[PDB]
Amino acid sequence: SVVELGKMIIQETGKSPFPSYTSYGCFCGGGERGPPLDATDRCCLAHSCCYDTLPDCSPKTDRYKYKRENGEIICENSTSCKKRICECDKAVAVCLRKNLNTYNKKYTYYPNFWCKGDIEKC
Repeated sequence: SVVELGKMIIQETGKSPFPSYTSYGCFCGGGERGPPLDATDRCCLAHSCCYDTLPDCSPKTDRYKYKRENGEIICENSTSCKKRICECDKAVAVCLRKNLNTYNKKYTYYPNFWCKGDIEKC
């Protein structure tokens, strides 16, 4: 859920989802219209695409457990939805970290109605 996702994001990037990523570019916090503004925005695109393969779940409200062994995020659940959502969050947390050097503060609050390209799908 939002709790664990934020925990991962904070641990990987040093930034809090709000307000650093909740409205970033065209895809962070939600969005289907692109193109992505940069690598960070693409991480979010991938994250929503991930959540989209979880129709039987509630990604933002279903809690889950995870630990960190040898520095890596390890999703501890076997329970279907919990394990899947966790893998989706781990992926975005690490992606944002990998692309942290291009994070642009001018994109933090990018208007969503300024995103008028095609639907990226994934």
